[PDB]
Amino acid sequence: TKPFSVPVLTVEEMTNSRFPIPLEKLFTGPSSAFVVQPQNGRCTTDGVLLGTTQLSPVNICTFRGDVTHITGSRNYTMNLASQNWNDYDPTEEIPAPLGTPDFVGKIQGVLTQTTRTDGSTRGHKATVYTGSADFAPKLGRVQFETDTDRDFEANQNTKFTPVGVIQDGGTTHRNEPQQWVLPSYSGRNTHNVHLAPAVAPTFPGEQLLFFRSTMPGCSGYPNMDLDCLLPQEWVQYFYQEAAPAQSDVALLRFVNPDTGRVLFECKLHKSGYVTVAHTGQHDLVIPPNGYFRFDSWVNQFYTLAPM
Amino acid sequence: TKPFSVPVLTVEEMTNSRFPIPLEKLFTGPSSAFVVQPQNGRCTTDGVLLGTTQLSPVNICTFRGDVTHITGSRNYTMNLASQNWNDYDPTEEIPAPLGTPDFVGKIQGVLTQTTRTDGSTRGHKATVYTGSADFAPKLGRVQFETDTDRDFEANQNTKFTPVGVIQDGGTTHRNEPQQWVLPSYSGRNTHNVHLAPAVAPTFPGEQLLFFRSTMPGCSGYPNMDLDCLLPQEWVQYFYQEAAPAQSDVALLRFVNPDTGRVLFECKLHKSGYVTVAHTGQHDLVIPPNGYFRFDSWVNQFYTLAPM
Amino acid sequence: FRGDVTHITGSRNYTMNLASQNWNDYDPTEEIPAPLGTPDFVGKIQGVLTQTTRTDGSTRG
Amino acid sequence: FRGDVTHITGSRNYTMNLASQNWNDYDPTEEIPAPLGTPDFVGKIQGVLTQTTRTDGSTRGHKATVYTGSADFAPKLGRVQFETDTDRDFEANQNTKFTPVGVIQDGGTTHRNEPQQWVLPSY
Amino acid sequence: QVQLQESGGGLVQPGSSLRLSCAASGFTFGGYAMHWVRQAPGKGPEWVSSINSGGDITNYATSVKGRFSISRDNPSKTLYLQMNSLRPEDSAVYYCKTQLANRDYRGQGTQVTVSS
Amino acid sequence: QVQLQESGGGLVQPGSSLRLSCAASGFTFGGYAMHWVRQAPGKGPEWVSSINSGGDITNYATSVKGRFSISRDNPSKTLYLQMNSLRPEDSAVYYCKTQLANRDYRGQGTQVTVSSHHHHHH
Amino acid sequence: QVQLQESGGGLVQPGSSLRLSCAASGFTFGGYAMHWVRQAPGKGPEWVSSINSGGDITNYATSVKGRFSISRDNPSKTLYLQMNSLRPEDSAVYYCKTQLANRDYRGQGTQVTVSSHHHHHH
Amino acid sequence: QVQLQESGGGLVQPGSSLRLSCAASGFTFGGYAMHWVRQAPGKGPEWVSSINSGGDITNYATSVKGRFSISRDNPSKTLYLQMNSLRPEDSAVYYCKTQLANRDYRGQGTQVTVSSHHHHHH
Repeated sequence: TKPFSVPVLTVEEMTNSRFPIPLEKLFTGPSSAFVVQPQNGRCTTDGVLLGTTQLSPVNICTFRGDVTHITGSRNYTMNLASQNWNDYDPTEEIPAPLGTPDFVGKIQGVLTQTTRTDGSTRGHKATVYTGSADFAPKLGRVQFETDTDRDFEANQNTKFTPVGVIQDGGTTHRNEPQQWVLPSYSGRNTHNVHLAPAVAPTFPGEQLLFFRSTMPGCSGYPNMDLDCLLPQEWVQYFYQEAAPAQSDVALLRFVNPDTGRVLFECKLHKSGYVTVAHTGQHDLVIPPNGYFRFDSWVNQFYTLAPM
Repeated sequence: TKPFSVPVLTVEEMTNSRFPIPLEKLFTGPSSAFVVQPQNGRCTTDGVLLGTTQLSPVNICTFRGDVTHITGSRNYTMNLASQNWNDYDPTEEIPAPLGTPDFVGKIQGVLTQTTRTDGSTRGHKATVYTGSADFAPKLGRVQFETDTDRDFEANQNTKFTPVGVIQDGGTTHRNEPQQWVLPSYSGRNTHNVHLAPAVAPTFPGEQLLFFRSTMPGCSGYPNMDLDCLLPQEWVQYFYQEAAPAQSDVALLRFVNPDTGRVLFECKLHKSGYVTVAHTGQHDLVIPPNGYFRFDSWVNQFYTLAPM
Repeated sequence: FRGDVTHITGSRNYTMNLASQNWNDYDPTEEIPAPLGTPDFVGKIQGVLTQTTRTDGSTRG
Repeated sequence: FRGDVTHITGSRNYTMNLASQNWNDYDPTEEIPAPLGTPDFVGKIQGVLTQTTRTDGSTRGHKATVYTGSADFAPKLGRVQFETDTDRDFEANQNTKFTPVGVIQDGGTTHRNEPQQWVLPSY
Repeated sequence: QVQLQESGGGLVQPGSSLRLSCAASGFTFGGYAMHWVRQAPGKGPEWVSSINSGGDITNYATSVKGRFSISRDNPSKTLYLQMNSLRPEDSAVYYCKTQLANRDYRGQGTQVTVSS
Repeated sequence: QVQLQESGGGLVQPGSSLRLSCAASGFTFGGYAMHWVRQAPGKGPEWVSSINSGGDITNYATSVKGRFSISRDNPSKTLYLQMNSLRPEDSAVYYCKTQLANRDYRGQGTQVTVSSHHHHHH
Repeated sequence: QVQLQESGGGLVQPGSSLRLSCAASGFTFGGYAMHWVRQAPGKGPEWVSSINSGGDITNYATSVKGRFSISRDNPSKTLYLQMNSLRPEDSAVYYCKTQLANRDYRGQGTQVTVSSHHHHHH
Repeated sequence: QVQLQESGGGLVQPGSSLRLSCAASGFTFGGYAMHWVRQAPGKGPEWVSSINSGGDITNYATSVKGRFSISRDNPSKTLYLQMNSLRPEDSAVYYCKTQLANRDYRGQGTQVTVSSHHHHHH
């Protein structure tokens, strides 16, 4: 019915798929030393959402449910609900609730709550440590550290809105968060399930192309780099278009609409990630009005022009 | 020639265009007693963004700039930048910076800041009162009330992330925010300019159809109803498709995809709002898999089946 | 028309709940097409809605 | 009805520019209410739109409905809209005919309230 | 022929809820206003509630407002009366009735008795 | 009485554009379809264009489709014909006409000559 | 091959208690979250309870929370569900299920009927 | 009949001061934000300063902060720009502009040359 394509959107017009913030730039670098297996921002070119990926960027790294205070602390256990406040189902074929954070770190935001009988409301600073033994979103349980020990009600609708990340300033700067380390979604010593696969360039001379943002920092000296494999708008577009993949690799050209000149070309793999021909770490220099354009299905052994 | 359509998305898959939260339900009610003139979520069906509308769901009600401390207070004045940190120009043909809140109320969130030299970060609770004499975003000036009188640095990038709304619990409950009262974007006694037009049904027996969310509440007893005229995904989709309107009114059917049964029909006007045939306030009861489907181009005087 | 009115929230419109022309209850099951005196043409009839508050005799139109 | 059809993109609807029964040009200024034989009642007439492509003799027929109460039903000015089951088969500038079969009623509605045989269309 | 048959009555406790039904046949049902009336011993009949074809216009006797709810399903040609917070003075035979052209029709009725 | 008066004709070059007007009085104008017809030298009158009351239905003779545009302003009871890409064969007297009940009415017309020739006399 | 076998079901009176068991084999069992689900008459399956490898995280459907208790023994590869204060609406086939990599596995189930009625036949 | 007319420009030495005026007519002036813009030869215009109706909100381009001061008098419908410590790069045509409903209006402008040079001709 419709050919495959990518949206006419500039980098700065799109959104990170791993945290609810805009994209800022493109980056490429070697990744053979670590595992690249994010679960948000995962979608095939023919529109199959993978991992924990869902469609709206505003739901990324949010949680909702009811909370219970943990005596002797300012911590609360959230029993997770689905987006419409029904029971969440741990038996679905997903690694964790869609939108769950997919990195180990300390995400700071705000827990808000409404009391249904009178409409009274309250909100408090809250941090979720996704490396904690009490971080078990796959089974519907997540712990938050807050600035209160008494100002949340039980059995009332409660939501976490994410803002940024933090780091312990007394320790090595930028040692957290760790964006490529997956949480254990069911807690300690329990294997993750139904994951989107790890990704790696397989063609000699190629590296992943990353869509990069800088997360807000709320305390300390955090590593604020956040790289996603697909802009959220590409996830949304592929889902909408549902165009069948005619090969395993879509050839894209990055074009300047003012001149029509192509700045570089890249491979969009059917399973949902991009590679370029480059060796080394490099911040791409692009015209702010440039965008990606699908030009041909190609064979997996197509040799890209160096970037 | 390019065919028009609306996205195949359920209500709960979509996002409010006036605050960065998911849609929850559809609502219709009379609105002839007040002016309906939101500036976010405004887009023609052939993809012209109007008002303060921009493409990013996560930039709605966010501010970016540098801050100056108001001595003797915990208040800071933000000198606004554009959403990509470029200079903001008050003489552009817009009512206010894109994404500016389009209602009078008290929006609570977090002001975050990174010091560029060492990557140190800080975040603080902040409230913007969009009815304040110091709320003048069209002229690049917005005041925030924070919980600090010293921690923010001058000449450093600073961001406001919105979370929810508040209300003074000692006054009549749910008396604020007022979602249909536009702020005065240049401050006291100054006319707004370059507004997207007010909207009203022109056919007898019709009412606007509203895409409704519930804003998080952070304190007091706020009115958390938030109605937009178009989902943010429709804005994004119309912009991307840029399909010419063949008449003034697109006829949409709301369909259950399991049964093909039409729940109701509605008119999508080319200037970007929806009407239904109903009298009175009504929360629509819909199947959670229902979606909108464009069927044909009609005229302003097509008679809708009653919903 | 005579009766009591209910405001239609969000509008400047009111629903009048009809009484009989002598303020008695109106019965929709009578063998008539509509209350006696009801307009018998399709059109927009303009006029004045008046009301008296029983307790103090305050009035409005 | 006879004429050529223009697709309304994004829909399964087509606008037919009316010709005379002998395929001659139709003249809206004649002293008649509408082309001779035009339906004279308000309702939904179902039939089949057929077309032949003159260069190769290829043919096609598709289910089609004309709502004679529609604002796009203007046979006196040579314009009639059909709702069909296709968005792609019909060529422009090729002879196209509507053969009537019967009438339909919106079945979720009070039975037998349409067609209205004594209500003239607005031609 | 036009036929109306009410059902759902019975002997119930004050404060309970009851749903009455009227099955219609012999006319389109859709397109016609429908009514509930009731008649208690030693009393003339009294109107209870009315509803137009689409159900967007309803009305109620003052004595039942806020407690009773009228509805209809045109495809099944069924009229309903949902009766909540029933009181002894609600006891009566409840009839369903309509008007077609210049003739009125009503069913034989269903007895509702509210008592301790 | 019903009155129709056309205006705007003249001598113009092939390829140029020209707008004709027709002022109507003596009836509501709104509510009635209006038409442009034309009569070339040595021929009978032929239909050019038609428009319904609100202007949401228009139609054109095959020979002028894509080049002509009919429109109307009901408050001022004026009919218009915008003519573009004019051809020699467009030369004719142009009339506005309508039909009310069972009677037709036509204006006296306005002459339009499309030619590069410019030697003419009575 | 992966195998899950439930046991313990029966017909019991409202308010009573019943313990179900699931014997697992063909995988490590330890290291994997385990779940109980149930299918009542006329309905599809619905989640009942979940437990992670060490049992320090558990959760329960709202309808059973406070009445049921999930537990496991990793050495014996057995999963347990203690049901208390049984209600008629708890009647259903109860299944044990797990997820390994990108595949799900469920046992054939055990039937649980909660009724104060004493007269049933096939 | 919206009109804006600037005055007060001229040739001045670096470091000197200059006060520009913009006379408005044809609209209420009070009630509308007003702006100063400047444009150097061969370049596009750039925003300089803005002021709301009562003058309790003002803003300035970073390059003129601390040196320029915008003010207005609503009874006389006059806008002012006080320019102190002028620099060569401040040289430009300065013009005032406003926005009314969905339309913008600017004046013709006044030339400001900050230079030790004083040989110029048409």
